[PDB]
Amino acid sequence: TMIVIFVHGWSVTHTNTYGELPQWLENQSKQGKLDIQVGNIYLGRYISFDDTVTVDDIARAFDQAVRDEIADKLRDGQRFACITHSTGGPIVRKWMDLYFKNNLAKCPLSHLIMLAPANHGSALAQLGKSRLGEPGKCVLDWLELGSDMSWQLNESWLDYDCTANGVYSFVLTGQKIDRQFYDAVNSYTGESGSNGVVRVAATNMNYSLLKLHQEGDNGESLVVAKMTRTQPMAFGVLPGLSHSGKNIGIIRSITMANAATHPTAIWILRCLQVKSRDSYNKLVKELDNITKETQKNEHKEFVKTLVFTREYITNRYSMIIFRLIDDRGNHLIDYDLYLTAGPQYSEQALPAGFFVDRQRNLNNRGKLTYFLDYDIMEGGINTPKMQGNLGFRVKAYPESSDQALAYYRLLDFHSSLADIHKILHPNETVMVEIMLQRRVDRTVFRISNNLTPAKISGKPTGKKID
Amino acid sequence: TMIVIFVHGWSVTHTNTYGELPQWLENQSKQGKLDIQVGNIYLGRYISFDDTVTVDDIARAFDQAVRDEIADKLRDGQRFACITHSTGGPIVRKWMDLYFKNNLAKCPLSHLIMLAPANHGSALAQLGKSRLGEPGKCVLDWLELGSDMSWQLNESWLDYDCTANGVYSFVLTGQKIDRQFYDAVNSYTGESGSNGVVRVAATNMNYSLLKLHQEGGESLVVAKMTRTQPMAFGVLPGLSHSGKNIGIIRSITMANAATHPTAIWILRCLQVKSRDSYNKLVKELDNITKETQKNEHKEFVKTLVFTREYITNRYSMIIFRLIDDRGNHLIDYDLYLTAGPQYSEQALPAGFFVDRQRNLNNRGKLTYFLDYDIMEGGINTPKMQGNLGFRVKAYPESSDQALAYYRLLDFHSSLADIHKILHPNETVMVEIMLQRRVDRTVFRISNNLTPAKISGKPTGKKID
Amino acid sequence: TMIVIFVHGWSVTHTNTYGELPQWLENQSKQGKLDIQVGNIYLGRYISFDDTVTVDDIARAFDQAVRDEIADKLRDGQRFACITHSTGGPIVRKWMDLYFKNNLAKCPLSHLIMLAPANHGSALAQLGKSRLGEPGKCVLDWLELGSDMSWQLNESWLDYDCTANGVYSFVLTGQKIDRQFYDAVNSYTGESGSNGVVRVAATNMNYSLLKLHQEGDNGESLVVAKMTRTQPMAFGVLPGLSHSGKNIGIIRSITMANAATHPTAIWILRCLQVKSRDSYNKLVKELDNITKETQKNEHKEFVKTLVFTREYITNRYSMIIFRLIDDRGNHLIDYDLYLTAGPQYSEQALPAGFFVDRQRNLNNRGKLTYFLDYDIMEGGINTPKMQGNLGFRVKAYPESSDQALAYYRLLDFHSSLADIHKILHPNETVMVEIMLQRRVDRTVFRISNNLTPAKISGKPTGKKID
Amino acid sequence: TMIVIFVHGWSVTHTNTYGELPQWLENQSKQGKLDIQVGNIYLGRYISFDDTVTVDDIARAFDQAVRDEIADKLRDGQRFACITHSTGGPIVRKWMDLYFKNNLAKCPLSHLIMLAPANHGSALAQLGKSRLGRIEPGKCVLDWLELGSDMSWQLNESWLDYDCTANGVYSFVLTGQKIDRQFYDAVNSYTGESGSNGVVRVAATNMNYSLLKLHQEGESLVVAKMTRTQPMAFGVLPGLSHSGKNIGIIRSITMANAATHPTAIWILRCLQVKSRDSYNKLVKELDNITKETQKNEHKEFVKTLVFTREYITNRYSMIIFRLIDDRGNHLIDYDLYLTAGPQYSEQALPAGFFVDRQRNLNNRGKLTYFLDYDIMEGGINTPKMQGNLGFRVKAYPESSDQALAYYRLLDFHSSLADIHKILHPNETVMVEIMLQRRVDRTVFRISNNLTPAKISGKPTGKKID
Ligand SMILES: NC(=S)c1ccc[n+]([C@@H]2O[C@H](COP(=O)([O-])OP(=O)(O)OC[C@H]3O[C@@H](n4cnc5c(N)ncnc54)[C@H](O)[C@@H]3O)[C@@H](O)[C@H]2O)c1
Ligand SMILES: NC(=S)c1ccc[n+]([C@@H]2O[C@H](COP(=O)([O-])OP(=O)(O)OC[C@H]3O[C@@H](n4cnc5c(N)ncnc54)[C@H](O)[C@@H]3O)[C@@H](O)[C@H]2O)c1
Ligand SMILES: NC(=S)c1ccc[n+]([C@@H]2O[C@H](COP(=O)([O-])OP(=O)(O)OC[C@H]3O[C@@H](n4cnc5c(N)ncnc54)[C@H](O)[C@@H]3O)[C@@H](O)[C@H]2O)c1
Ligand SMILES: NC(=S)c1ccc[n+]([C@@H]2O[C@H](COP(=O)([O-])OP(=O)(O)OC[C@H]3O[C@@H](n4cnc5c(N)ncnc54)[C@H](O)[C@@H]3O)[C@@H](O)[C@H]2O)c1
Repeated sequence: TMIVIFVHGWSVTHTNTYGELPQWLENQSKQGKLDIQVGNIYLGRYISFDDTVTVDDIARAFDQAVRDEIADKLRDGQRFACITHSTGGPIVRKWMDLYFKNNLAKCPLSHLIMLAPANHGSALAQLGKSRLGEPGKCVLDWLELGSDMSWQLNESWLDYDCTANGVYSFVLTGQKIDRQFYDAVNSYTGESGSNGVVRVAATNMNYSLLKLHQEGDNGESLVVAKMTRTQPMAFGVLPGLSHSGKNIGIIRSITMANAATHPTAIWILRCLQVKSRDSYNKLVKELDNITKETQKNEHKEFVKTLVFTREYITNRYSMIIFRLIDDRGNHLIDYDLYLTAGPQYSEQALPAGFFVDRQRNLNNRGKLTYFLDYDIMEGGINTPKMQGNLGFRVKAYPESSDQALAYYRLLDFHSSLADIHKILHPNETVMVEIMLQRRVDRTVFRISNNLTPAKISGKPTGKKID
Repeated sequence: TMIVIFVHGWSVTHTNTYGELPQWLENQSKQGKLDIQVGNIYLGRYISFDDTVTVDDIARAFDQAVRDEIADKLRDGQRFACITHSTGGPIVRKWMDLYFKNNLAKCPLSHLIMLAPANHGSALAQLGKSRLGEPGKCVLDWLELGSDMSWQLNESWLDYDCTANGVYSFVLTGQKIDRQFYDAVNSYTGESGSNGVVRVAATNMNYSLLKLHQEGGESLVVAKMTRTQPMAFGVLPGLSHSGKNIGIIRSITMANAATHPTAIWILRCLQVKSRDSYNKLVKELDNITKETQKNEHKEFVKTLVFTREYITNRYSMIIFRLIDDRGNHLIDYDLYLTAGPQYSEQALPAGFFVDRQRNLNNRGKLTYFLDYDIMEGGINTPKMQGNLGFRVKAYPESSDQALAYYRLLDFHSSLADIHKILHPNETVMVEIMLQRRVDRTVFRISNNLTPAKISGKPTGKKID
Repeated sequence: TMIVIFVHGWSVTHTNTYGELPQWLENQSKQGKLDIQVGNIYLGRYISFDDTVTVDDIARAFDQAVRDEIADKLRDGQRFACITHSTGGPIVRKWMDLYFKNNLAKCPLSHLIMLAPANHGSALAQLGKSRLGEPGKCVLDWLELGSDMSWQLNESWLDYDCTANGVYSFVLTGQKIDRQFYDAVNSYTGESGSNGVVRVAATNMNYSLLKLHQEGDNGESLVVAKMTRTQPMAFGVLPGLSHSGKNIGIIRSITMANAATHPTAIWILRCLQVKSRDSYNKLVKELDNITKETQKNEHKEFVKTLVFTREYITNRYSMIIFRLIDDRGNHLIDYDLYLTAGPQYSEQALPAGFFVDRQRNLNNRGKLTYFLDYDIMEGGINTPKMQGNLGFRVKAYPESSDQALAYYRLLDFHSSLADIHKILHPNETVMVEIMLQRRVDRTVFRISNNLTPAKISGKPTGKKID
Repeated sequence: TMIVIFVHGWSVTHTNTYGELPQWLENQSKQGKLDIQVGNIYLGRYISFDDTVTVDDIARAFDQAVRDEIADKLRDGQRFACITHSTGGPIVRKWMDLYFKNNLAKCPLSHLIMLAPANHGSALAQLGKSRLGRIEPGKCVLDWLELGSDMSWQLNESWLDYDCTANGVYSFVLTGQKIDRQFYDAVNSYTGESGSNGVVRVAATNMNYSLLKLHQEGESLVVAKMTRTQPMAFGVLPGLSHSGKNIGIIRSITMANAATHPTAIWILRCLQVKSRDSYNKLVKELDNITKETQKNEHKEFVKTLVFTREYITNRYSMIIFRLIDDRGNHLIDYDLYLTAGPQYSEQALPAGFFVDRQRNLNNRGKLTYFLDYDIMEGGINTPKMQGNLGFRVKAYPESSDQALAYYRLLDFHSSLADIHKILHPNETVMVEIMLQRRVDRTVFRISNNLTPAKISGKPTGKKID
């Protein structure tokens, strides 16, 4: 039999954040659609408004909360399904990483259903505690785009295979703005490609990590590339749902009256009924078809008022998180990073409208997140004259011996959107780690058996050390 | 045969920084006291005035400078002695660590003679580029007391056995201030227990790392102390860091070298060829240290206007590193020394303190500089019972304050027995790991499906 | 007779910055078009790349340079015209302020011809020294949008009447981007409404200062408004001209061969020929006609390449510099500032596309600069449904007694874009000083003749002090 | 008739901070010692633990508090005496400055009795909010109390022009210099600083101070101008710390001990002052008590079961330096030297002259030195040292070759042997040094050679006017 545990998001102070979905699941079980005994549905509550509490702290506390309440039930063979919202996803994923990484088959969790999870962060976190209010400062450090902590967790997750270990994981999210909750001085709260809080691409656990490492001898720079990708995970963009709120909040808006027709309740029930690789994979495809339908139907939105009418265009988007490092363990903080396109990989040739947002992490200036319009990029680049080309160029500083005796050579990376080995996918994040060679001029240290003392020159030799 | 390589200190722009010692060593070899062929004495020069250059960079560049110039001689069997001054010591130790840590026996270096090395940092580094000029910011990051980089290098060196691998390493330093070069606005330039730039205790490669890990509703402490292998250590008389007057290497001339302590003892160090020869020199230099520090204990300087008395005892340096068991460096804490039968923070001997500095890049790094002779004399008395200890209060300190918090740590020790943590002329590294306590309220689950406000009230019980 | 002194801009290291215009003016005098003796055209050179040198320093040093070189000529009755570029404008205006503020009739300057002057700052200055390279840090503090120093100078200049004192002042600028010099990672270098460095609106010496002062006891918050405007100054937006460069730089591109047909050279000669109020006002109107013609003709720009075609739309823009203070001498650093529109003055009703940029000064967080599309604002607000309404709402924090015992009441200002008393004009900056009342609850200090000692409560009374 | 208003210090949360002194005064009045009607003794309470509230806010609120409670009594001729503790002194002085500066005769206050007031700041304020509550306080008040604060400078510069006595306002400062050694914070040694009561330095309580202006002209020359406050009664009472029921200057007063308590005794005297002649006699009496107290407390021996401590307390001076130039800048990059001896060397100060230095965190041109006056005087006023004492200021950049805008060194030569000295035991001296900002002529040149050329930054060696 199944236990269900609800886990909420950040800045929550009341378990009504779960709407009435717990009570509904209870009733569905009584109707034979789920095998949940009365008393096996649990509401989680964790503290998100304490500046001292870290995500590590919360994930450790969940392990304790589980043992304190259902240790007997787990010993008797029961496994639980977690239904998470917002930060709840990352926290449960961290708990899995802390206690079961190399051993998912013994994890007492059977289903992970993440609702609008901030798996690759929220652009709002950087706005900080004062403006955002409420949220705890340490959890905002995790949620900040480009966070070193989310990078570490998500790099660890590249190696996971939940499905093969009998753990069925799902991401469901929406991309509707509840336009009554638009903060006019913080336009992230209405950002296209988001639900007001998390970007669709930042919810998706289908992502890649691309490592580009600079090589070279005496002469010119070369680039070795390696891409690794997470295992497939169910991913669905459901229609008409925002992050929060009783109107169209992805979970907040569920009631006993509307649940039967509520996309979230409908698909959560399906997810929980998965018991096999075959059933999982059918739901993967079903949710992908729903995604395609949702995003076509919501592409254009017309909002009518007594005074004005607005048109809103919602395409599909990609998020790049760049990590700039060198081969001596430094994060690079002084650099220019270019996208390039066209037959000559020009920084001036990107399709007009490619850009939505950029943000640089406040704790690590080597972490830079770009948010791009995938459909505008693909349409403009995959033409005869543009040849499908897409690339990066990174210029780190100092750039030559004449400026400093330690310096970096420019890196160029040439790719394509015209084949299946591409680095951008709609509704996905890609993590890009660029490692430059730290070049040190031989003048940094010379020895000479001329014993006549002399002034020490800083003039470069023009030849780097090994 | 022997090759010699000179390696200078920070902010140097001219190889006259070496005085005339290279030419003197060349003459000593012709007289038969050394086996150095003409042309096998090398002057090292590196860039310490470039803000982009790191100690990692310089040590890597040393490897290339060596290969570029004497690769042939090293294949032909020759090994080299490095004579370093100031940061040159750490730099050569970093090179050894990058290229030979697990294989010192293959290291082409046979002798490491460090003159006034900033092995555990310089208090002046924090004063920073502008005030100190000139020096390069990244090297100052390394030299800053409590630096994460020097800690990492010196923690690595706990495992070295240079002598066992045929590498004979020596530290020589002085503790005389050149009083013509006192910066009245920056009194570190005349600090007792230093030569104006480096503290005697900060040069010594004889040091311990003491780990104190909190365990446990009752707080306990597990202590573990590890110590470097013995290295030759000599405090030479009448020598300051730099300058032609009494600079430890700068003042050496062809005329005075035969009477100059640095030249005399460097020649002895170079002649060491065996464990037995090495150990003889360890003892001799220790005797010279004891003699120097007694003779220089009281210094009288009289001018036409006034007469100053300067007292110089012997000193100990503590570098504290405060962390927790979840990978955090701790930044909000109070650290107490304690003494007396009750381990009171109010009972330290009067005059025990010289200095404290907190690292600007890592606030979990705190360096105390103490007068060992005042401490020992006040603590090892009948009424004080020899007690010395630490108390650390990290914040937040309780559930009601925050749902993640720390319990006080108390460590109780003694200066009365051989297992003591403080030694004269030594730095001690103290890593204290507290347990991060998280109250169970941080996460609860309930099968009461009736929604309700979430309370932050502590349970008073911590999670595993 | 006339002396001419050229004065360059920031980051300049070579007097070829002036093009060949000095040599050309020399020949126009020899042909009887100007009254400039041989040897009475001077090239100014000042140091813009020293981090210790201030705008105050440079204006003081200009005075010394003039006395060192032409004191005798000035004693004999000669006066000089300054032709300035970029920062040179602000610098000569500071010199006028330091030495002749209350006394412009004694000023030895007869004409001030400012070419693309950064009179209200440059958005690029905040990007700082490293990224911009070169430029001196203290001059960048002046040029920064919202700078306290430029505010002080320009508030002083509200009281000037150059024309009445026989000083003929002119601003000429362009709004063409030299698209060869677009920095892809810093899009200010191609900002619509700018020449790549200075926004048209930031060059204009026709501007207003609007003071909004909050009044009211307990009960109702009310606002007293006072607007002051500079005297009219000649202002022209010339066609086809960018900030810099030999291609189309407003002064750099002038050669002996093209000068006769070069807009800058042609209109400089007209300005130098002004000798009276009547000729000045004639030129004011002629240049306004040129501005209207330029901005219609350049409204749409099509750039064709072998690979793609770009369309660029340039309207007319307004810049607002907000200064937030209170009645006790504090700059406010914690506030939300809203534009409002529609019949209900809603922050949600602004015309779509109204916004170009916002910047907050790094030295004074009470200084906030918005850059707006005037033509989109006007077209959307001046409709039957929108009634012409435009307003401000300022929410400063803390906002109530319950949050802090010293707090601020919200301020609302209601205006119109349909009257001649409007606060926005195309191609103009408006300075908006908002002064809020600092409310202090009576609990901050009480006295009682009950001598029984008791704990001190911080509970607000709900009544403020006088 | 007299009204008495009690005003407390910072971080206070309970009106027992006043000890039993208000009740004792009431009892004293019921016996004829004072003419205070029953009901005319008021306890003041203000908020010091709110980060948004400033000293300006508190002084404004004091005015409202007074009008709200005793407006009728003041309209009918009554005037009040303020008995203040710690920050209460500066607060009441700010209220006087806001509402009565050039009109003290109309001020309803008749007596200002300041107990251990932080008139020139507290060294502890820089330690900030988190650290101080562990030894709570509102950040904006700490900005006022910080040594070298721009706000205290402004109030105390304004007070140079006051003459309370001439306007019928009788002002007094009483303080102590005893450490309550049970409340020593081992990691923050300011809490036991010699020359202080654990919170405020005696020299920082004193309203007898000077402002010395040194303006550079020009070789460099220096014009000096010293202005001094009017005499104010100043007494250092024996055996009294800042706070605590043990020996706290006001906290330790009880009905039982008040008759023998130095604070109650001398407060009563101060309140009874009704004339210039009575005031001046009290000034001299209090100065005698100061000399006695500081002689009797010069040496303190503290004995325990484990050890014995000797503590030496001399008399101290505090210098607050303010470095500016003639163009409105505060200087942030400089070296400041004291100098002594026949050649005004920075190496010739008497050994032990120094206690403390602190630089303001909001204005790096504000530097506070705390010096041992008795050590300074004894070492400088000798035949070989000639009584010399001076300042040298080296601001940066210091030459054309370093920067085209730069400063020339300033040297000021003075003496501790004459009556016009700048240092006084138990006093603060504010020193404003204004340097000439020198700008090399290369910063702007004009030339009628129309051949374009590179712009040289080489300095000319001649400055602009
Ligand atoms: N603020 C939102 S929702 C937003 C939207 C899109 C991109 N970004 C990026 O996210 C990062 C941080 O955004 P940001 O801090 O808003 O940056 P931004 O550069 O827009 O603003 C800088 C500062 O000015 C403040 N400010 C701006 N406008 C107002 C206003 N009307 N009233 C009051 N204060 C104002 C703002 O709160 C912040 O402290 C930057 O990289 C932005 O480019 C932010
Ligand atoms: N400066 C030296 S040599 C010194 C000596 C002993 C201990 N320490 C410790 O080292 C750390 C840094 O020293 P610090 O920055 O000098 O600290 P300190 O607190 O003494 O000085 C604070 C600031 O004021 C400046 N300042 C102080 N006196 C003067 C003066 N006479 N002229 C100009 N500026 C002045 C000083 O340069 C610094 O920027 C602190 O932890 C000190 O306690 C420093
Ligand atoms: N930078 C230009 S030209 C620009 C354009 C429009 C508005 N603004 C506003 O001006 C202010 C300062 O702009 P900003 O500092 O660029 O803020 P922004 O929020 O765009 O960038 C934050 C930081 O990220 C850095 N960064 C962003 N993208 C890249 C990249 N591709 N390569 C390297 N570093 C990158 C950038 O240099 C800065 O240090 C903010 O208020 C912006 O919203 C700037
Ligand atoms: N702290 C006191 S009471 C004190 C005494 C005399 C002079 N001063 C001057 O006042 C200014 C500020 O003093 P400061 O912040 O103490 O400067 P200091 O330079 O002594 O300390 C630097 C930093 O290290 C911290 N620190 C030092 N010792 C310990 C310890 N045992 N446990 C935990 N943390 C420690 C201290 O809190 C501070 O954040 C400086 O100019 C000092 O020289 C302070």
